[PDB]
Amino acid sequence: GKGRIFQAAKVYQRASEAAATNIVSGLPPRNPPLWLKAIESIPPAEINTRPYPIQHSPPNPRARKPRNLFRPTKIVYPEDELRRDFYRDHPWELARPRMIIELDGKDARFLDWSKGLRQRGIPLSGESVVQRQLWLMENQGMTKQEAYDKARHEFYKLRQLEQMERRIAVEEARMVGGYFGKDLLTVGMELENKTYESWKKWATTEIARQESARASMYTNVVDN
Amino acid sequence: RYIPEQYLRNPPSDASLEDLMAAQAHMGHNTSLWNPANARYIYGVRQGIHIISLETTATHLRRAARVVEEVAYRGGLILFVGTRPGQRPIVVRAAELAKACHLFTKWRPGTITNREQLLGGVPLTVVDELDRPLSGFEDHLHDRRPLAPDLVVCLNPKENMTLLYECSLAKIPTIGIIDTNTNPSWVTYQIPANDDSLRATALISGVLGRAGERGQKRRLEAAQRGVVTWKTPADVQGYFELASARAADARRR
Amino acid sequence: RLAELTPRDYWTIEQRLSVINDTIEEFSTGVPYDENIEIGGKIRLAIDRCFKYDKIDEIIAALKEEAAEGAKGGVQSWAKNTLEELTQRSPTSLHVTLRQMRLGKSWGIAHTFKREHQMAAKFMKSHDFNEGVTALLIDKGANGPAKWKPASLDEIPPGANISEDYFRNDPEVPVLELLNDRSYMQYPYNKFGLPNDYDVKEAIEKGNFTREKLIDHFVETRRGKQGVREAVSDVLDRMAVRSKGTEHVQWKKE
Amino acid sequence: QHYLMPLRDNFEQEGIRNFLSPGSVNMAYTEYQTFILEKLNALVVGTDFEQKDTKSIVLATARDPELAHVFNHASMAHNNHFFFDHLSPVPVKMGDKLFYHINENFGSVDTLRDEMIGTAVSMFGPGFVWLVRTQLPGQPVALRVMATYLAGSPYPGAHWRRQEMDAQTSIGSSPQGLSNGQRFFERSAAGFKGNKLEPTAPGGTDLIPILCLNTWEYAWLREYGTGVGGMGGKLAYAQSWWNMIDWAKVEEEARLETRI
Amino acid sequence: GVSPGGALLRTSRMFSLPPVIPPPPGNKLQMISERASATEAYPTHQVLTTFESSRSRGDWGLKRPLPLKSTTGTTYPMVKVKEMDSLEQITDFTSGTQHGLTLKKFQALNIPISTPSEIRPVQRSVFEADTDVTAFSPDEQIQEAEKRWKFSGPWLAGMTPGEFKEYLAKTVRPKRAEFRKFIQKKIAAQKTEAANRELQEKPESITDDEVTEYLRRLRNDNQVLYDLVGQFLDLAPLKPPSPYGGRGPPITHPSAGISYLRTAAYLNNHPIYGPQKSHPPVQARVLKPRRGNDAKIGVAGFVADGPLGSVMDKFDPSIEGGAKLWVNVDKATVDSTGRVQLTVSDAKATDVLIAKELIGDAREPIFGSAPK
Amino acid sequence: PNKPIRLPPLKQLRVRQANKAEENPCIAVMSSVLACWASAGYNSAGCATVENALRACMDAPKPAPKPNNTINYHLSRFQERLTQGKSK
RNA sequence: AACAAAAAGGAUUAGAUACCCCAGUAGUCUUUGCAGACAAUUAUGAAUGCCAUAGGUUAGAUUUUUAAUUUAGUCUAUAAA
RNA sequence: AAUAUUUUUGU
Ligand SMILES: [K+]
Ligand SMILES: [K+]
Ligand SMILES: [K+]
Ligand SMILES: [Mg+2]
Ligand SMILES: [Mg+2]
Ligand SMILES: [Mg+2]
Ligand SMILES: [Mg+2]
Ligand SMILES: [Mg+2]
Ligand SMILES: [Mg+2]
Ligand SMILES: [Mg+2]
Ligand SMILES: [Mg+2]
Repeated sequence: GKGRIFQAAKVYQRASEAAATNIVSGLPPRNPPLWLKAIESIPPAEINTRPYPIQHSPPNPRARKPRNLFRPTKIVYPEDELRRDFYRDHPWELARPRMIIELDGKDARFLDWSKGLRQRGIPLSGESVVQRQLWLMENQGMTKQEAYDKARHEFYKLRQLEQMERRIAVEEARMVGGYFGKDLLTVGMELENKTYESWKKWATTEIARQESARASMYTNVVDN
Repeated sequence: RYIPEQYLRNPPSDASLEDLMAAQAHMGHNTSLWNPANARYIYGVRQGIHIISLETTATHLRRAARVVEEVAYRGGLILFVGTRPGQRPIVVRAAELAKACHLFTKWRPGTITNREQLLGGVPLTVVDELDRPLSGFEDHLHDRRPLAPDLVVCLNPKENMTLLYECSLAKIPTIGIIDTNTNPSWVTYQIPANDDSLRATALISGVLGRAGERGQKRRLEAAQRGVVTWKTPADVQGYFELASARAADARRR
Repeated sequence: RLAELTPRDYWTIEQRLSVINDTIEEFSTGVPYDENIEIGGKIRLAIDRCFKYDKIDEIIAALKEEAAEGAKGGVQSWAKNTLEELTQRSPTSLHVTLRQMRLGKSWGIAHTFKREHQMAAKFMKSHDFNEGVTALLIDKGANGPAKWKPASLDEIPPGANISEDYFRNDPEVPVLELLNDRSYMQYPYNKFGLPNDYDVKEAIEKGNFTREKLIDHFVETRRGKQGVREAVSDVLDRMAVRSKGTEHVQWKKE
Repeated sequence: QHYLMPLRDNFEQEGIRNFLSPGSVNMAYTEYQTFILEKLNALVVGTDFEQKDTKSIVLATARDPELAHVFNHASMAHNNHFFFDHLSPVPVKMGDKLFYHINENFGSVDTLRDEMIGTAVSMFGPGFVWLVRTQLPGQPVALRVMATYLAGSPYPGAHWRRQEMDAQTSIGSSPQGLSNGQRFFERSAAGFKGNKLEPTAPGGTDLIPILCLNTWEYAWLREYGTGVGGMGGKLAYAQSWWNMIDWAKVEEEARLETRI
Repeated sequence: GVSPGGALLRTSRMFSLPPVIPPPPGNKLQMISERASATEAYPTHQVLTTFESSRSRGDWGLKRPLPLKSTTGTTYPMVKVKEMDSLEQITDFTSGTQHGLTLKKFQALNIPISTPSEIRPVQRSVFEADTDVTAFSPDEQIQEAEKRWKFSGPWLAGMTPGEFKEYLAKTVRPKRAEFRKFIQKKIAAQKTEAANRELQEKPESITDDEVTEYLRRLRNDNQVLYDLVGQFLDLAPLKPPSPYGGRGPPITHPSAGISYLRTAAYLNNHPIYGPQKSHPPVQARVLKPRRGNDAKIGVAGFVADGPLGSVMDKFDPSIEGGAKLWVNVDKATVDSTGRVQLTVSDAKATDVLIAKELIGDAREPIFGSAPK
Repeated sequence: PNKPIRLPPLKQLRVRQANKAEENPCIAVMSSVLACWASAGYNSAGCATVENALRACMDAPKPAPKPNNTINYHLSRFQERLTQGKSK
């Protein structure tokens, strides 16, 4: 028994009895702690009582002696199957960074998926395609594939314009005397040079080191 | 609609489900590392972790705020304890609002059960209804034994169990943030939430900090009307009786 | 949670209701963010301007003015919908209904049941009840809509006072014997809901709060109950005049 | 999300009496600015610039060759409002200090009047004409005129997109062409390599744009029309603009040192 | 029926994380390294970002705040979370720039992705209503199956002998009953042909005799049979008697969601010189020289074959930073396994010198000084 | 093949010798000298160049001790997390 | 064949039947019987019902066969006890 | 890495 008897839930019951009477028989009990009356009407909650957890999926009806009746179940939605299909068809869509840090939690209040892929507050990513697909598939009664094609093609027409802006925006700026810094292609190559040079130092050092091992195999200390 | 240092400059009076979710107050620990005792606050399982119910976190948080408020309304000494690398600004800010004590380092074992030795030379002071000091208790502040918090608010109960045990051993109420892997029987009022997140702790501390502030306001506002919400503690009460006894001798003699 | 609460035997009923009031407010997930007060502002003002008379003839007359295009109330759509429903109910019940709304403001809780029993006892003999129920529940709307004994309120002449026989207890029907003698004129504990005009009035008449400083006074006393900021603001948008500016606020009735 | 903000003195509902009818100011700011913000919001919908200010985006996305398109909207939404804000409801008398200082840098108010107006028409393109405040570490507060193209930032921190000279009709084989060409290459090479061409004080205090003039097509193409036959047009637009300059605010934003 | 707390989680941002897709397919019967793994062909985890104000605190919207040592200092904040909370009670993460910037490099080349071509270059876009389609109906015959790219059945020539056995026994064998019905629907249509044609100038078809006999007539012509079996299982055509099925269909979208451009038929207008002939060159590394019967070069993070022609002949330790040569990316496509193969073609001389003019590396500037 | 097991609860997760044990270099030169004498001879000339190297080794100053390895400290931080726990 | 109680020799040792060594018969193995004692051990009889988790592992099953559920065993570390 | 001489007693 490595545990200890924690009586944190009975601090009131214990303190209420110790303050009811006085140790010195024949005198009135002294004033109780200042906290005894503050939580007089705020009892603790019931702890350590395993309930039947919420079932997020229909439990196996064929099981006659089911186990894990007090185990929280996995939360699975209809979108999980769509996210896996999309991101697998567009693996490099994961390279596009996406922030999962919420600002105030009120993001699903301005999302009306009957308008289109572009919504307020969230970026155009594989989720917008999934939420748009789920809407058409349910409301418009489209099949998984039909809704997928429609919502998928709207995603491309919006991404194409994004890549065209970067090219034209730069070309347009130089036509009026606008210069920029080092592009990502150049910066990436310079970093490889600094690393390749460090590898060259490691190669020449080990190569020379192996020569000693090859010469140390045979013995020539006599100097014939 | 979100600034990192917003829970300190202006914490909210009450936390909604949107605030708690945005602050990652529902991210439990890995399913493998769980305490089945606190399977009552878990909503499900996702990303390999347990998801704490956003409704259970709000109902327990609103209850603790009512506890921190009343204890401050009755002139109680509160203690906000958060001992983690970045939990110092949070605890100190909460204490300022609630006019309480802070603790952001390792709790020295025995500061409650062995307070006579540890808190020996620390100075005290006697204040009246309106928190203004009283003169004449010089001889009482030399024999009086050190104080103990009337309510502890731990932001990481899993780390410091020596503090929570001294509270249960000394009959002191406690409030803690019970993560999925924390034993819920260590405190009196649990707050199921993610204690590993620095953004969820600042929100809880702000709510509890504002609760104390709102409690101290009522207490002091009632004192101006000649309505004291508390009576002299037993320790100071005994000193009064001895004072009259010594004063009686002067009257006769 | 209500089961975990174990009050002391020496606690007054006021303490018991306060402990349960604070326990219910802990499970509040917040009112909707988009839904606005339905009966508030314009529609709420129209209700007070068209239902203050003691005769249904005047009430409908007032509504006709609101429904008339060009009125300043702005409830043309609502007033029109209200009339379409008032001309589809038994004209006898309307007279009797409005009659007791003015009398019920002085009856006691126990006196109400005794009067309602003698009142509901005479409705069983009436022709409208036995007709409306059969024509709407048993027949399920079949055979057309209900056919009240008086075709419409227009048939009832102004001098008619049909709302006078349903308030005369007969000796045949024994007086209702209640299980106890407890009674009261006003509810003893009915101030746990949102603050209505009565509460806002009491605060204004006992303080020097401003437009914005008065709303905060309620968010504190009510421990930030959900919907207090939206309810108090509405009351201060119908019966609150900015007479002295942002310094203070007064009521419109004066 | 970035949202539109009301104008200075209710120009949206009423508009300047003798400069821009309410219908023109409606299409110039309430409709166009809304269009730019709708595009800007979609670009920074999920980036760090979701809560940053237009100026903060202008300086942050000035040199980035991959965020040039984000700079245009951010720089356009800023310069557009910077122009309408300075407009006054009624004519304002030029301040003594400002009037006296202008004569020291341009000789007379009429000289600066025809310079900015002339520079606008001589550009034959959309952009902005600025009245900059040049103050070096030791030199006095000297003013000058700078003409930016479609979306150019007069701030020193955004020198990467100043866009002063057109590279189509300013770089050729003539003596002036070669000189301009060398500068175009000297800047690009230096900017790319990171070298600083002209030293600048920290905090971007060298240049402080005081006044602006939006010469884009949408601003005046409706009020003053094309301008065939000299009646109206871009020229009249610039001239009429000279009568609604809030010289009081222009003087305040100048912050001229006490030298009188 | 879902509680309000459960409704916010469904729409939360952390719940939107996509599951970890399987890694890029490799050779099943081969050897690999276990104690060390390099960058993958395409990303498998989602790359995350955070506000610069939240990065100074380590807050990335995860279980716990990340350390500031390996998370701050870099320009582009990117990270991949393999496990939000491992058995060590720590968020197992790693820098995501390996794939986050590789996408930005490729998108900086401004080249689309076109369907593979067998060896008259015809660069057809990938996103088109005729080819880029996944939904279909039982009316489309084989002539339309060549356009599709997402099939439900596997590629037979690719599956291993064991993977093929599992398919025949557990996916094909328990379908005879349903397939016999598929034939009946066809036979029902054939009988309607003669009736319709004769009327201008359907029968239920539920009869085991016709179905069983209809299959005996196709034994002599096994070709027409395969077309019927593939339509029931949605198999990728293999024999020409066509849709570039020599190597098999793609395991993903033909573009892999890396570049959504459709055409490269444009001319970047240079400020001074004007419209150029070809696209600007890109400097490429030299890896694994010939002296392997082929040389590898690193073009924007990707590895591709060198141009069909020094730097490619022999290794030169003296060259600082390694051998680097300018080159033009001609064509880019995604093979069956998902790799991004580039058809790197040698670049011209004038283009390189022109690209350096805006950089300051050109020895002699082409403008002004150039006399001829 | 199975994967590495989860170690049982230990008293302390550490390595006996954190920093490698340095071997005296001159001991290796002596072995080469003893090799010449075995094959060539003692009062010979082939061991001249090898005997000189042995004298130069003992004359040279020994290296300085390397900074201790901090492996055992980090092992103690992740013990309870990596293993089943701490036992005592 | 090999190993090896016994018997026998050589050493060690204050003495050495011994431990070590040179050799070595029963016996070990095959077939047919007798014999029934074992730390024949999990120092824990067999069996039924029931009690919260985690990390490995064995033979299967199912599946959105990637990786998670699941039946019957076995083994470590724990909770309540 | 596969190393191994002996060494009793204490009212
Ligand atoms: K032997
Ligand atoms: K036997
Ligand atoms: K097991
Ligand atoms: Mg924790
Ligand atoms: Mg012997
Ligand atoms: Mg045997
Ligand atoms: Mg045995
Ligand atoms: Mg037995
Ligand atoms: Mg076994
Ligand atoms: Mg065990
Ligand atoms: Mg002895």
